[PDB]
Amino acid sequence: SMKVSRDKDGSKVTTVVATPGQGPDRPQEVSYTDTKVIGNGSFGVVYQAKLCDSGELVAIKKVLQDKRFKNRELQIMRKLDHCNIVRLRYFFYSSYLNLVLDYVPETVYRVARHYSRAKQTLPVIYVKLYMYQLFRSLAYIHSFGICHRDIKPQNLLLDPDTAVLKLCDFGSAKQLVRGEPNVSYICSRYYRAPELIFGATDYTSSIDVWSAGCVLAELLLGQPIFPGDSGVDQLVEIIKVLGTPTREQIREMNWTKVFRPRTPPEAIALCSRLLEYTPTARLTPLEACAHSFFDELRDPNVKLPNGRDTPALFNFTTQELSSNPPLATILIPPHARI
Repeated sequence: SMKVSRDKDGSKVTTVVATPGQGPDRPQEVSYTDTKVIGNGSFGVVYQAKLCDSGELVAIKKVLQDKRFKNRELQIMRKLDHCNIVRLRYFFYSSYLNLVLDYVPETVYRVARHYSRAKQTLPVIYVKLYMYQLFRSLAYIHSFGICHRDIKPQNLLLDPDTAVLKLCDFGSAKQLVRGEPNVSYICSRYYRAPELIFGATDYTSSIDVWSAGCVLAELLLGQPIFPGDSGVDQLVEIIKVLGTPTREQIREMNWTKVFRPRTPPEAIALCSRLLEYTPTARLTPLEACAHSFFDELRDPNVKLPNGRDTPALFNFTTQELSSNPPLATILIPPHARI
């Protein structure tokens, strides 16, 4: 269980025995301090803390664990190991369930909002950096047949200096199996795919791609691209830009004057190949990554305005490239093969 002592210069210490996020079940003594109720999601409470030894800042999502069954989020995160997904350091139980995750102060939402308020705009380099990493994180979890289902600016954590992004909050994630139906009320408003809006229950993990296209379009526009208090409204906006859907386009369900001027035409192109009525016509995460819009990232001389180097972007895995191995001829740039 957990033991809470107070030593080392007036400071409350919580000690508990938890289980490694990944790896073989081999319990350990984890001691943290400075626990502050930073977040209050819905399913439970989100705590922020400091590990006594490394001093690293972790996050603890305490949700009401039940014995009636396994915890899908825990299960899903228990099998994810990717440089673009929040890391599950440990997990343990309290009288209910606790998820000790990496802590990341900034989010795409907060950054995009900052610039949007200052009537300014984020340098495309970041747009490319962030979107790329998200597409990679999607190719990874998709490779396991897992759909996030709640891709939104707020679930995109990012380190301000390194510029590395990490997808978080898998509380809505589910492995999708053809044949099996799924609730169609799991996505965020401004990022729900038309199918979700049409109440389809046979949607594919490509709804994550639609959302991503929405994040991208939002980053370029300074505001959401398909807002609306209701579905009807949302569809209006979707139609205003994509055009009225054809009968086929619908069955499958269930630009140049949109973005500000002087805005790269590669970015506008990608958006269009991501936001398609036909779910099966949208690019796949790997195809999104190999889009020309991300060519700068492939350049060998590219760096952050910062002067620092870009985070790893080419250390792909067989797991990652499985959807289409041959895409590596574009994905992994020459200099990376030296």
